[PDB]
Amino acid sequence: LCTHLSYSRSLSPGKAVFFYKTAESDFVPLRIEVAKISGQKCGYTEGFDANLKPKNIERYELAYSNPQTIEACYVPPNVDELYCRFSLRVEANSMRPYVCSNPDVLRVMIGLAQAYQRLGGYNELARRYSANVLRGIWLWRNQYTQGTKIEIKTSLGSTYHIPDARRLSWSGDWPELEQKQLEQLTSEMAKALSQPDIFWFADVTASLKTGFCQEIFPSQKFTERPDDHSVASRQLATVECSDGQLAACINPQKIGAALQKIDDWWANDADLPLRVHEYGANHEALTALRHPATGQDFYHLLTKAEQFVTVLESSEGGGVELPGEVHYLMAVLVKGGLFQKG
Amino acid sequence: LCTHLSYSRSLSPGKAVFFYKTAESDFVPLRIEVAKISGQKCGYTEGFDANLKPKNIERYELAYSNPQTIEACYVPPNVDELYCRFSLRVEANSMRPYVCSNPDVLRVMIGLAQAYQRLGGYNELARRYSANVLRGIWLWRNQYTQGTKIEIKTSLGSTYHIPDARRLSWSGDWPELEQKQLEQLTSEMAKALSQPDIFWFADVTASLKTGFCQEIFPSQKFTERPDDHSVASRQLATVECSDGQLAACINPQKIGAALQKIDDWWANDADLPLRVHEYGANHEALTALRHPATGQDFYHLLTKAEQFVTVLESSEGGGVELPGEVHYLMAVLVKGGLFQKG
Amino acid sequence: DRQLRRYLAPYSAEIGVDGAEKMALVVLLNLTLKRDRVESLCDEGLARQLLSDEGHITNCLHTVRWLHTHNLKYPDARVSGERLIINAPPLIPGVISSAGLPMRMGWAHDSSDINLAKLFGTSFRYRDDSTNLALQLVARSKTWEQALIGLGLTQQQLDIWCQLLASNLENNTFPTVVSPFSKQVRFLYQGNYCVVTPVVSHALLAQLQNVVHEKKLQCTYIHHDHPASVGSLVGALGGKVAVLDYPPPVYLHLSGLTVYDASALANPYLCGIPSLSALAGFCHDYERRLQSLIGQSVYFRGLAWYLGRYSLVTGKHLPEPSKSADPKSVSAIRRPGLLDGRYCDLGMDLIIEVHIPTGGSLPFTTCLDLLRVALPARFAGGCLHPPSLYEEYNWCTVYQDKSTLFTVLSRLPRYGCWIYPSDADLRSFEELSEALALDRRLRPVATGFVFLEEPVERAGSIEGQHVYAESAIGTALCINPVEMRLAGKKRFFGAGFWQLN
DNA sequence: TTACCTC
DNA sequence: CCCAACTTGGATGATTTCTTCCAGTCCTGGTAA
Repeated sequence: LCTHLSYSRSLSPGKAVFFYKTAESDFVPLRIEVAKISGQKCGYTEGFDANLKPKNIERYELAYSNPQTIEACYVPPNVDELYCRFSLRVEANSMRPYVCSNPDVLRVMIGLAQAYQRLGGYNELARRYSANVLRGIWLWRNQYTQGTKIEIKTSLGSTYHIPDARRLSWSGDWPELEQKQLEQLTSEMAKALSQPDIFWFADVTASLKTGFCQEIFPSQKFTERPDDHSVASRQLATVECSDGQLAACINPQKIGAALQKIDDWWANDADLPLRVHEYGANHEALTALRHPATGQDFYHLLTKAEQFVTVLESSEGGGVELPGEVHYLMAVLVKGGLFQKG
Repeated sequence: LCTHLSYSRSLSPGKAVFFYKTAESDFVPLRIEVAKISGQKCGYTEGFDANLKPKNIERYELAYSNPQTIEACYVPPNVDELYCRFSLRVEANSMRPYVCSNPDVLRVMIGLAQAYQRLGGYNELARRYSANVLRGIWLWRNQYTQGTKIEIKTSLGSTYHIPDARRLSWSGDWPELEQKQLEQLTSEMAKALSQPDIFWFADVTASLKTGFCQEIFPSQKFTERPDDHSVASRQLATVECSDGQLAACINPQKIGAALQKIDDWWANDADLPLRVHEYGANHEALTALRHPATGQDFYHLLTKAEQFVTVLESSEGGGVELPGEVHYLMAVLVKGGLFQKG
Repeated sequence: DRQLRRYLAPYSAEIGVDGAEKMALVVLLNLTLKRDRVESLCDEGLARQLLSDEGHITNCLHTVRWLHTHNLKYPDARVSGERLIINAPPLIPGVISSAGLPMRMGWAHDSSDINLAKLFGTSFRYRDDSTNLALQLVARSKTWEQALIGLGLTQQQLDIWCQLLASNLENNTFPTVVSPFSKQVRFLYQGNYCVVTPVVSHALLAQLQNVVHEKKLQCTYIHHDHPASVGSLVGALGGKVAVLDYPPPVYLHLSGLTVYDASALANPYLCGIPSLSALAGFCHDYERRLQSLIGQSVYFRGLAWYLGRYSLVTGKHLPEPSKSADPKSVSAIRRPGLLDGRYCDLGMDLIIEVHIPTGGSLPFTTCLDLLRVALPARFAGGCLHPPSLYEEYNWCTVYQDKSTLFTVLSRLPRYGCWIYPSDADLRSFEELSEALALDRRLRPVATGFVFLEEPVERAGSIEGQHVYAESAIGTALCINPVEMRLAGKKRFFGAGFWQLN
């Protein structure tokens, strides 16, 4: 192909904030607190050296405590509902390369995006993204509630409401008056993703029914180990409110990673879906599912466009003929990045 | 062993708050006071040096007081009953490693948890945890009442009632109508520990019948060394209420340290139970029961998993055949943490 | 004494060696060993012994090939290719740059030449000017040669070195191609586009490290992992480099805009208000998008900036694992590397002076929709959003009257800031220190770039011609809403709007 | 296929 | 509506400011032969 090729990102979210209501004011932030604790002396190198060779210490030396400083966050007594919200904008921005160093490569990438659009296929991507919003998986470790409600508004005037999100699976069929809203939402998004000159903007709120003083899990900061012992080892992310107070939040890219978890196209065995990645990275197992050695990765597939366009053009469309390799590639172009040295 | 291996925490409380009721309102917080006192000049090194000549002090030099600043907490006049409340969530979360870098380790840890589940054994752990909730040992030093009444509600609609918890032992036979509730509670929890996608909650409230102005013992802060003569030498923990008042509390991990105190599998002589610890730490005597030098610790045992699965598979089960070494291991996996750098 | 090593460090004031050339050769040669092996830099014997080792000196002579005036690797050790040696650009009265500083060189090649590079690349004051050992020997400076032969060097060994030492400084002064890990940005110049690549000035950064500590200026520190892999100065400073820190004291009308994670580090020398080159950039990408929607020609003469909220965010971003541990037969993924930056969240309004060339204009609802569509999603490296939907009002209004527009603007909250252009001309950091001591409204800002060469065709350019440049440091004023309520619409519309050139 | 270094 | 508003003498004495033992990791570099 060519020395330089790249796309920017087409689907971008905001920062999510936690808050609650009172009888006296409509918006009170949830906030974090800091505290000293007494820890344990446990684990390897604490008692063993090399490969299971005990080291020489006295019996009493492990009964001592290990103090630490952490930040933490809890819902205060007597709050019945906790609320969380974020904004979302979607642009039809995978139709054109941000940069390209070769006119012959450029005309081909354009041909492909269009050949795909008219046969169907944006619906498929929209259905998958839509499902992840309405399921609620973007709450990560805070999904364990006594009841979760999700509400969405858009710039076109529509409103959607899931009376209880706790049971919607990735694989399966949704209850009536829920399955239907998934279809309607899919239509708005499928268009926003591919047709330009449409402004679309969404506002997603949810509510969590909680326990008496339940623990809450906001995003964590990346830090250096302090050398002071007066500074926290585990620091949490907050956002500044319009009134000057700070509140617990979830970072944009953490919301984003959840929304794009849609890849169950690998190895012809769906399992659970992966975060889209050029090499099929699997963070839980610390490995990769589309190792270059298999021929299944993005970079091998990027060179078969001429063959794919030929098929797309020869196909009738409107059926189930689109192959995994074409869908995969379109999903990667949506999460744009650097595809150079080709 | 391997480089990465982690489990999450499968059983946990939120924090406990002290409060009382009045005729006009259902929730009045218990609060703390701050004061200067006149102490004693006493103890070794006050008058000695390496137990030799007791310095060079005139007789009158020890008659003087030693002032100090402390915080304290008392029940106000004419309040007949004090209430303490917290919530508990349990997850079936020891069936699978949060992170594992080795596929050969992973298949074994899964095989073991399953081999164990179907022969019984979660019932055993559930009974041990359940006994500690109903006994009331999580009040620590506040158990000295004129009568303690414990009531529990759950998300499945059950209710339990212990009319007087002051006399139930770890070892012994509970009186009728109480033995019955221990069995019923055991069954709900035994399921919560092993079956996924059950959202189970318990809500525990206890009533304390007290003295005229009895002293109360909430959690203390772990503080930095003072040098300003202005900061209290002993400070108590509180929570902030939605209305801005502060209230006395017991920390989450302080409640948890009591609930998980179920380990009497060492030395073939049960005595009193220890808090589960990889090295068998004993805080009262400042020692360690499962010192690496004995071969009885978690890390020695973690390497024999292949042999335990083999035994379990050859056994019948459903009886009392499971050995202490298997129970210990499962108890540690329930209090998940880091098991790394093999 | 460690103070001798401090005074010979790249971040310290230069010291004189006139009449001491003999001990200067001894100390400078002794610096080529690890500190653990040397009890003193003053031992003549060790120096006479080191000098006789042609291999040790040969390894030292080889480092000369990568001495530079500007450092192409500074922000990112991954950049690979040739060195850059250029005389400082002509002085611009309104810009702080290397133009007012004397000639100095530094070193940065494989990270294992930290000690061996010190023999020739260490500067000092001599004959009341700034020089170093390589220059005095290449120029055939007899006093230094007489001392060097006296310390045990054979005349024949010197006659050969003068040639090889000179040869290493006679070529490879400009890169052949643009390196794949360098920065590229493009703007209009003389009616067409040109790609600009910035580079950090050695002389300018080294001076700043001394001035902020001596003049007591507001500053912070940026960390670098593996200092030996970035350069002479960064290594000498232990991986911690000081920068200035001057935060703010906090017609088409765009209201209520929110930016998440904006880059708060304008240039490698200054933290504070985001680089103005980025706003000019934004105005234009917005103009091009609108022009592709409306058939009529549309053009933006000026752009104004207002600050309502400013919050600094701590910490740093973790890179995606985009790099395989090994190219083949490995199923492990590694992290590319880590950088130390600064970020903030903004709330701001813009007032753009929009002009339509055609006699007949399109003041219609359709155009208001197209103005909402054309709005970019990216700003200053962060993410840009409109005001939230549940509380939406008309955030995109248009005015054709100065009286109505000024009247509405006078109503803004008193705790915000307008940013105006400054009048003062500054040529050094010391002049900036005095100007900042006297005012309370004055702040340094990044303003643009100064060229090092004329635009040329060069392999690796994204589009058309390519040029190298250094960052331009200038200033701006922070004005309270109360001051323009009194100044009047006359002063606001004359002074309150910014432009390019 | 192996190691070598910044106050 | 309209007119007023206060001088003075004075503001403490004794002696003491505590202790024990602990301070966890792990994945995140170019360059050369």
